[PDB]
Amino acid sequence: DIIIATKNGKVRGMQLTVFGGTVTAFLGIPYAQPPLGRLRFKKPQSLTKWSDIWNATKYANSCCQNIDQSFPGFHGSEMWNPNTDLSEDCLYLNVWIPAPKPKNATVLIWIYGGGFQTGTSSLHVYDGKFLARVERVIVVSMNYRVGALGFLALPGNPEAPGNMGLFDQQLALQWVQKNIAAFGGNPKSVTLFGESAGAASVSLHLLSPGSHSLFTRAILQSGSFNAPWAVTSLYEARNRTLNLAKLTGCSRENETEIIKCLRNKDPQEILLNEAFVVPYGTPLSVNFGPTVDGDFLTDMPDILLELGQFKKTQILVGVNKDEGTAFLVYGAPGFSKDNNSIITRKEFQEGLKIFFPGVSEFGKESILFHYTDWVDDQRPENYREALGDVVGDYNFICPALEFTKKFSEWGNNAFFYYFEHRSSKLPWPEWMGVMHGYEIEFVFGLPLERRDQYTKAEEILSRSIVKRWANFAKYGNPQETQNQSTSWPVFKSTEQKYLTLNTESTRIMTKLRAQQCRFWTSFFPKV
Ligand SMILES: COC[C@@H]1CCCN(CCNC(=O)c2cc3nn(CC4CCCCC4)cc3cc2Oc2ccc(F)cc2F)C1
Ligand SMILES: *[C@@H]1O[C@H](CO[C@@H]2O[C@@H](C)[C@@H](O)[C@@H](O)[C@@H]2O)[C@@H](O[C@@H]2O[C@H](CO)[C@@H](O)[C@H](O)[C@H]2NC(C)=O)[C@H](O)[C@H]1NC(C)=O
Ligand SMILES: *[C@@H]1O[C@H](CO[C@@H]2O[C@@H](C)[C@@H](O)[C@@H](O)[C@@H]2O)[C@@H](O[C@@H]2O[C@H](CO)[C@@H](O)[C@H](O)[C@H]2NC(C)=O)[C@H](O)[C@H]1NC(C)=O
Ligand SMILES: *[C@@H]1O[C@H](CO[C@@H]2O[C@@H](C)[C@@H](O)[C@@H](O)[C@@H]2O)[C@@H](O)[C@H](O)[C@H]1NC(C)=O
Ligand SMILES: *[C@@H]1O[C@H](CO)[C@@H](O)[C@H](O)[C@H]1NC(C)=O
Ligand SMILES: *[C@@H]1O[C@H](CO)[C@@H](O)[C@H](O)[C@H]1NC(C)=O
Ligand SMILES: *[C@@H]1O[C@H](CO)[C@@H](O)[C@H](O)[C@H]1NC(C)=O
Ligand SMILES: [Cl-]
Ligand SMILES: [Cl-]
Ligand SMILES: [Cl-]
Repeated sequence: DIIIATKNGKVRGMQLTVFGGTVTAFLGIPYAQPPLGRLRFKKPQSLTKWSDIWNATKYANSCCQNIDQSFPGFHGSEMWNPNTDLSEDCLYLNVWIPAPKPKNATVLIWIYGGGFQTGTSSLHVYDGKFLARVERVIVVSMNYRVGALGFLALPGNPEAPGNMGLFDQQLALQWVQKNIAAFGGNPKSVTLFGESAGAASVSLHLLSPGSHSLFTRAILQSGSFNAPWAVTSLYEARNRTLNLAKLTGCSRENETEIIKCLRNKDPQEILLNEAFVVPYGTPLSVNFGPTVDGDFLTDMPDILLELGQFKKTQILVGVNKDEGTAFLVYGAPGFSKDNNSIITRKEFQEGLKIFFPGVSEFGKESILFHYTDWVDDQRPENYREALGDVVGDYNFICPALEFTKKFSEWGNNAFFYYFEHRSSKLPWPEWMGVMHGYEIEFVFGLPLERRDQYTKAEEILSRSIVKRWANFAKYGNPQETQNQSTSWPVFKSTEQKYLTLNTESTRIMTKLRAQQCRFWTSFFPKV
């Protein structure tokens, strides 16, 4: 029987067998007053202590969210949907600790992604028990509010100030600061990592003064706040908050009375109207996301990045070979997961309108011009592969590259990876390649489970990635020192070296997507 005394009460865990050893899991520890009633849309409030023994023995509720229902019965999409009840009462976190209890273990904190509209810490690809068993780090993950319940903004107004979900994450980092030592963790050796919206979150914690003292190092997988989907303007945030109020019959004159009105609606009416607060948005539109609130975020984050106003520490940043392909079947004409999605020039051009809705005619012609000068105009998948690269380069790879370049110019060590292994178990079609999100399971060491039908080469790749990530957390340096591995060089803005992750041979390359990112980073923002 394992019971830890925390600052707010006792908590009881459970033991798990992992690889012939033991991990102690504390699932579903609350870290905040449940944000219900007059607390909906406000910053997370601190936790009133309890005297009982909280049984932290099952994952808690996931936060309210709309569910991906685009492929019913399909594991490739449904494995990302929540696996616990949805509830506004969802401010809980999980803790995996090695057994026997470590003495002063490095802590890894996971922040899931999901477009800031979905996600939950209880997905099985986020299960922290392998990392605690194999690397003897402590793994923590938390649920944070998403969608309008997490990011509805009336900037200035504390009834709905924006960024509530980011403050949920922040209050969880504070909880680790105040409690993780009781579990054998080192509060001074805390690494944040996350993917997609989670990675963009991590990068915003690097800018936020209130998080400066809450973590040591940061890892950003396929995401950074300067991606074009990661930050909402104050103009959009207001236009979207008012649109939501109109659609719910809540639009008033006194802003505080709109919030009071929105507080009496049931989550489902809020959820069902979220989709339409944007007149013309991309697929999976980030309706409600981070804003410049003057609290978590003091200025436009591009300005903070450009002028060195962020935490000085090491970062590990990376992307996947085919970031864009997964999004093409959520609205691009001519695409399907169930055929090879060979599209025409006209279909390509229609796709640009789908994924660049507000953009001028000239703007979309400039995208076409730069991605359609063919090595071979007779190849039939030309337009299918160009559209994926367009979405991937614009939304993930080039912003991540630009974030790393700008961040390292202020002197800190940065390491950049390029993940290019397609999972042998991947259920999506082969034309999607090395998909967004399908490195996570390698990071969490799922292929270390020989029962799970991964190949041997994938077990070795996962083991190497898990060592590099852990060595980055512990020591600030993502090396595998014992197995004659390729040394991972620091990323510098002059040379721009990066490391490729694959099953065969790990390589040092330079200047990923150089031609494409000069287009997206220097030209396209003008249009
Ligand atoms: C991506 O779709 C299939 C994947 C397989 C692997 C990871 N995904 C699971 C993890 N969620 C994501 O990665 C996620 C990434 C996103 N980026 N944005 C901005 C912008 C949108 C236009 C193009 C470029 C980026 C919006 C996103 C929504 C996402 O979450 C989903 C939410 C509701 C849903 F109905 C389906 C979702 F995905 C499921
Ligand atoms: C700010 O929002 C208005 C509100 O229009 C919304 O449109 C519906 C789809 C739904 O979300 C409702 O709650 C809102 O009324 C936008 O006005 C629309 O603009 C488009 C083109 O920009 C036009 O075709 C529509 O006819 C407009 N609809 C109405 C009802 O006025 C407005 O454009 C938004 N502002 C910006 C800069 O995008
Ligand atoms: C690939 O499939 C898309 C999607 O079509 C659906 O999925 C298929 C697997 C099959 O079950 C179809 O009957 C379904 O309609 C095809 O695109 C559609 O093409 C039709 C007719 O040509 C057109 O009217 C629709 O609007 C298209 N739908 C979309 C979403 O684009 C596509 O043609 C198929 N391509 C190849 C090369 O096989
Ligand atoms: C635990 O260790 C502390 C120092 O941790 C180390 O220094 C920090 C700044 C990080 O770089 C981190 O990665 C290092 O591991 C001690 O100050 C502390 O007292 C120790 N506590 C114990 C052993 O109970
Ligand atoms: C926690 O679990 C133990 C049994 O393992 C039980 O005695 C106790 O009542 C539980 N606490 C609850 C249900 O709150
Ligand atoms: C709006 O209503 C709130 C809540 O009663 C009140 O405190 C505030 O002063 C009002 N402001 C205006 C401008 O009507
Ligand atoms: C190093 O190599 C051995 C086999 O030589 C392998 O079993 C082990 O897991 C490897 N370790 C890492 C950290 O990659
Ligand atoms: Cl609900
Ligand atoms: Cl052509
Ligand atoms: Cl260059």
